[PDB]
Amino acid sequence: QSKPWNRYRLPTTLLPDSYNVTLRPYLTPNADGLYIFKGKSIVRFLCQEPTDVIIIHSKKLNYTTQGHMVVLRGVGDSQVPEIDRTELVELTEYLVVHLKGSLQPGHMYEMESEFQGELADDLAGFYRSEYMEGNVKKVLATTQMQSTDARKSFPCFDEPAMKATFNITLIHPNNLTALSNMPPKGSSTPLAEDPNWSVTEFETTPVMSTYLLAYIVSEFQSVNETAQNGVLIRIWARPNAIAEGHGMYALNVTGPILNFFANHYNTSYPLPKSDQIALPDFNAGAMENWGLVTYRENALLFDPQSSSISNKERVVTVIAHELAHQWFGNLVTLAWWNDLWLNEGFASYVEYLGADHAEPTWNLKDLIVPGDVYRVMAVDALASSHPLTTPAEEVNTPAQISEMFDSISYSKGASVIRMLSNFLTEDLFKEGLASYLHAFAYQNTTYLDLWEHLQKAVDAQTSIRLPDTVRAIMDRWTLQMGFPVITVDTKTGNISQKHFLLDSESNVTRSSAFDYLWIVPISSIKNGVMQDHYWLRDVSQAQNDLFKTASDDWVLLNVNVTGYFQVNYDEDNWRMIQHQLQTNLSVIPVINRAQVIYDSFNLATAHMVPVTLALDNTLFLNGEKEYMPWQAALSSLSYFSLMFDRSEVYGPMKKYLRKQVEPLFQHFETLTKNWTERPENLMDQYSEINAISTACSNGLPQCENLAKTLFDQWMSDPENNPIHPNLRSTIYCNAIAQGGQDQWDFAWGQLQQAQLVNEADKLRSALACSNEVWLLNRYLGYTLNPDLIRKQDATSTINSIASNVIGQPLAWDFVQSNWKKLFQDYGGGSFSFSNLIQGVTRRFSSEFELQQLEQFKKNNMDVGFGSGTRALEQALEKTKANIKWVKENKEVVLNWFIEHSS
Ligand SMILES: *[C@@H]1O[C@H](CO)[C@@H](O[C@@H]2O[C@H](CO)[C@@H](O[C@@H]3O[C@H](CO)[C@@H](O)[C@H](O)[C@H]3NC(C)=O)[C@H](O)[C@H]2NC(C)=O)[C@H](O)[C@H]1NC(C)=O
Ligand SMILES: *[C@@H]1O[C@H](CO)[C@@H](O[C@@H]2O[C@H](CO)[C@@H](O[C@@H]3O[C@H](CO)[C@@H](O)[C@H](O)[C@H]3NC(C)=O)[C@H](O)[C@H]2NC(C)=O)[C@H](O)[C@H]1NC(C)=O
Ligand SMILES: *[C@@H]1O[C@H](CO)[C@@H](O[C@@H]2O[C@H](CO)[C@@H](O[C@@H]3O[C@H](CO)[C@@H](O)[C@H](O)[C@H]3NC(C)=O)[C@H](O)[C@H]2NC(C)=O)[C@H](O)[C@H]1NC(C)=O
Ligand SMILES: *[C@@H]1O[C@H](CO)[C@@H](O[C@@H]2O[C@H](CO)[C@@H](O)[C@H](O)[C@H]2NC(C)=O)[C@H](O)[C@H]1NC(C)=O
Ligand SMILES: *[C@@H]1O[C@H](CO)[C@@H](O[C@@H]2O[C@H](CO)[C@@H](O)[C@H](O)[C@H]2NC(C)=O)[C@H](O)[C@H]1NC(C)=O
Ligand SMILES: *[C@@H]1O[C@H](CO)[C@@H](O[C@@H]2O[C@H](CO)[C@@H](O)[C@H](O)[C@H]2NC(C)=O)[C@H](O)[C@H]1NC(C)=O
Ligand SMILES: *[C@@H]1O[C@H](CO)[C@@H](O[C@@H]2O[C@H](CO)[C@@H](O)[C@H](O)[C@H]2NC(C)=O)[C@H](O)[C@H]1NC(C)=O
Ligand SMILES: *[C@@H]1O[C@H](CO)[C@@H](O[C@@H]2O[C@H](CO)[C@@H](O)[C@H](O)[C@H]2NC(C)=O)[C@H](O)[C@H]1NC(C)=O
Ligand SMILES: *[C@@H]1O[C@H](CO)[C@@H](O[C@@H]2O[C@H](CO)[C@@H](O)[C@H](O)[C@H]2NC(C)=O)[C@H](O)[C@H]1NC(C)=O
Ligand SMILES: *[C@@H]1O[C@H](CO)[C@@H](O)[C@H](O)[C@H]1NC(C)=O
Ligand SMILES: *[C@@H]1O[C@H](CO)[C@@H](O)[C@H](O)[C@H]1NC(C)=O
Ligand SMILES: [Zn+2]
Repeated sequence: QSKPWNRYRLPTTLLPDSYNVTLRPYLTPNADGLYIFKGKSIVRFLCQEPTDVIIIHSKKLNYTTQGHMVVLRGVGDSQVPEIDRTELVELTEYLVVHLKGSLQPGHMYEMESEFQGELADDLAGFYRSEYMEGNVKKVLATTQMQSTDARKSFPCFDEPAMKATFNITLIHPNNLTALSNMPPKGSSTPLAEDPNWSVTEFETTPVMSTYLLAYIVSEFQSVNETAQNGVLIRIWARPNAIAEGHGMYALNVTGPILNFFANHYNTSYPLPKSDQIALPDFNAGAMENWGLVTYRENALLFDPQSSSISNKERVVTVIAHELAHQWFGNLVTLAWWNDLWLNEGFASYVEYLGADHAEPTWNLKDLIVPGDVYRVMAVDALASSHPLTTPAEEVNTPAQISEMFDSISYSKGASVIRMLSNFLTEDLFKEGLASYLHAFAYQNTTYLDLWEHLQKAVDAQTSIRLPDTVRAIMDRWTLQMGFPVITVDTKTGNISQKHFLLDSESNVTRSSAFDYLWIVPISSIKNGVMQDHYWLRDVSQAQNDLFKTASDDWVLLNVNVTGYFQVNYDEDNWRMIQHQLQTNLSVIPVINRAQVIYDSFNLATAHMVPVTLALDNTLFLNGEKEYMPWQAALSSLSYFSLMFDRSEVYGPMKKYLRKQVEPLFQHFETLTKNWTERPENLMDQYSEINAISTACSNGLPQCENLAKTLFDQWMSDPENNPIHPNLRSTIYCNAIAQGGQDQWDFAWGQLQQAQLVNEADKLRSALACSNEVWLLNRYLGYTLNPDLIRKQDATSTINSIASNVIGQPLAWDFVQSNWKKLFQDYGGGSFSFSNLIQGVTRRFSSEFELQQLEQFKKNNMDVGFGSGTRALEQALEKTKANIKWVKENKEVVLNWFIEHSS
């Protein structure tokens, strides 16, 4: 029998009740440059089953407790066994307290410890973050427990189902502010031992999970709002960011978002206050700590002066996402990490609903389709994918837990939940959701608990009828990987399903309990009119007159792509859809106008339609004004550009795109009143951004003229940038492309003095658009200079240069020649060789380039590839696939573009 301290899952013999935790970060290093924090904790737990051992999590903590590593006491008049010994078991991250007798069921005990750890700059547990304010380097203390790092800050039963209340105290410099999940109990008091420090106590948390705890010590300031219900809302950030008003947009949307969710969930916001904090360089992006949500600065802050509309969209959606968790995930918590997909998938869906409430004119809900659905379908259409569900017994180690946080969990999770809400109807979904939250508040669940409550809602009504139980249907979408392609023969109305793979040659080896058959909800529109809903059952082939058409009619499936599948038709129906889009596109919902493009290109890749059919689906775009269908084409054609932009195909391709985008460019020229006023709503602003990008990058003279005019105007008056933030990336790039060292040196100067990261990012990227070899080479020479290009921006900059058709060989030579820099950037800065390799070899599509890459690999004699080890193998296999693709498609594609480029 294995010893319990050698198992990754905690015993169930002891359950926590409540903790007292006091933490004291030392923001001044110890002269050796080591930063530490000290702590003291008492955990009160109940004995469920007799046991003579206490096993609790502890990671990277040294104990200074008097005696053994802990002191153990009985609660009330309970007696306690004597401690035999305490030991740390590093592998399973445990503190183990061996007793001389057994704890008794029903009795409560209190275990006290004193400890200290490194306050490392490692974004894990209680950690430090360094940043600059003027000439002064600032250091703050903050937390990231997410998943399994609470145990890195204090000893605890660190599993999400083992909830408890927490009493947090922070001891900190008296001129800094201390924040935690809950409000402070009152004013801070001087630390008696040293009044230079103060003590801030926080109100008891509700019953909650360790991974959601947070505490922060900083010089940050806030903007505030009190909601009508008395809930205090604050946005926290660097004093200078606050002064500049960069926290205002976040403050603006937070109240409405919280209001939306309280109603959506039929459950009051469960906390007295809401803090959200913008942290510089928070690489985790954002973390839903209950009552104290952390964000990277560029995700929470917004500068109206320099930020584009896409920045606003990022802010409102990221906030909606994290605030969604304040109920779903935090109030009701999934019992184990194998069900992470339900938590993150749910939030990834409802972020659009919450954001839509804050910005109801933006049509934000549409963005899940390009943003999550088609994004995740790219990886879920591979033999190497995996089901949403994972058996709980297979997820044990911190590494295995971390593997749960991927594209499948977030984006496919969002897609299937959205599909579920749609086929149940939102009203029914919300009823089951409310029932679920009410039943399990302050407790833990599995995904089966949600299905059960949704089923209760279904069973309580008569309108919505399903072909099977909620669980049976959802099992098809969660227990097996991938998704079907739905193929329709409109001559007969025959309809079929099969597991969709982008590679028609790939072998699926992962077995499915369902033989890769799904139960599929299928909406349809015929001649622009909605039809009755249909369910495809667990059969490969079926027939229905809903999908049978006349010679002059057309049918289109999966309205607004609510269903997690792609659709193919017979060529006659395709041609009819094309005809409709050519004559009156308004008859087909905008999302489905995009779908036709997204799906057909994927179908071409899989050899289910000819590549010419996919290209034919872009023909209507000359009359398309809306964002998504254009985006679908640009996303689908980026690979074509990547493969052909150095070949004879490129001329006709650009000419075709110029032809398609010119009418849209002209449209916005008038609408925007000579480019003086942006379109009103988000989607139209996005359409303008893409139109200008497409026009300029494909050499439309009218766009080139606009870019030159604006950049010249800016150069004549640097302090007054005349270029609207929305268009900066294109205008900067195209103008630098047209100009020489005058434009380049001007932009370089602007970059070196840039205050905001987003503006700096745009400048770095645009500088790579120069068509002068000597400028691109001189630029490459700067990428490895920390004084000129930040280390964290180095590979990004090289990749931008590589993206330039002229910069391609320059960057590839630069990477090869300077590869002897791995022993300089791996132990002192990750650098990420994987991203560099992928970006520079992205274009490779010939046997000659394959030989060059194989020749580059021949430096195998030590030096390795570091974190990019075997990422080179991905480039080798990708090149082989590109070679095969170009050979198969070159002639057909060239002729199509010539044929349609006028
Ligand atoms: C977890 O932390 C809690 C907050 O500190 C502890 O509860 C507090 O205990 C204090 C004493 O340990 C009480 O303060 C005063 O202590 C003096 C001792 O000399 C007593 O005479 C006073 O009666 C007492 N003050 C009052 C007003 O009664 C705090 O009152 C008390 N705070 C509370 C109950 O909110 C917990 O004891 C601690 N848990 C464990 C297990 O140690
Ligand atoms: C938790 O306890 C650990 C073990 O006691 C500490 O790690 C050790 O720190 C020691 C002191 O910094 C290192 O020993 C040597 O100390 C002298 C004088 O300080 C230095 O000149 C030496 O450079 C140093 N040795 C080395 C190899 O650098 C130990 O090496 C080191 N042990 C390790 C890393 O296993 C932790 O510091 C302590 N942590 C906290 C937060 O208290
Ligand atoms: C957070 O919410 C605030 C309240 O809704 C917004 O405040 C609005 O800012 C707008 C832009 O600054 C103002 O619109 C116009 O601004 C121009 C230029 O300053 C003025 O000439 C106009 O008079 C003014 N009004 C118009 C066009 O009707 C709004 O006046 C102002 N609204 C209110 C109620 O104060 C913030 O913009 C918003 N913050 C962010 C970052 O979105
Ligand atoms: C954290 O603080 C809370 C609030 O003071 C403590 O809750 C009290 O616990 C004691 C003993 O268990 C009870 O007699 C009181 O009724 C509780 N008060 C409330 C408001 O619930 C809690 O015990 C503290 N946690 C720890 C570990 O001491
Ligand atoms: C809080 O107090 C500390 C300590 O006095 C301040 O830190 C100093 O800041 C000045 C800048 O004015 C630096 O020159 C010193 O090097 C800092 N000293 C140390 C020991 O770090 C800090 O500025 C104060 N912060 C606030 C917000 O009042
Ligand atoms: C949760 O939803 C319930 C049911 O919709 C709400 O209770 C209803 O409130 C309306 C508003 O006037 C009344 O007309 C109904 O009679 C109520 N129904 C029932 C069954 O009580 C409730 O207000 C919501 N609660 C929260 C916290 O959002
Ligand atoms: C995990 O969640 C379950 C509920 O899904 C908790 O079990 C419930 O506990 C409450 C409070 O004691 C009881 O009222 C219910 O009867 C229990 N429901 C069951 C067993 O289905 C369970 O306590 C939670 N686990 C932990 C460690 O707290
Ligand atoms: C549509 O499906 C039907 C049946 O579901 C197919 O018709 C059958 O074709 C087979 C061919 O071997 C015959 O043995 C059966 O007698 C036919 N059944 C009938 C007429 O009821 C038909 O081929 C399918 N059409 C397609 C795929 O276009
Ligand atoms: C498909 O999506 C479109 C939006 O892209 C839906 O149209 C919206 O419908 C709601 C509710 O009727 C209106 O409040 C909006 O004004 C509509 N927006 C636009 C831009 O038209 C449409 O309802 C969806 N179709 C189906 C069948 O669900
Ligand atoms: C898949 O299996 C086939 C035989 O069915 C084989 O020819 C082929 O090499 C395998 N792998 C791929 C990637 O096609
Ligand atoms: C095009 O279709 C739309 C959507 O039904 C309709 O409102 C409009 O009248 C049609 N326009 C023309 C010119 O046929
Ligand atoms: Zn999330």
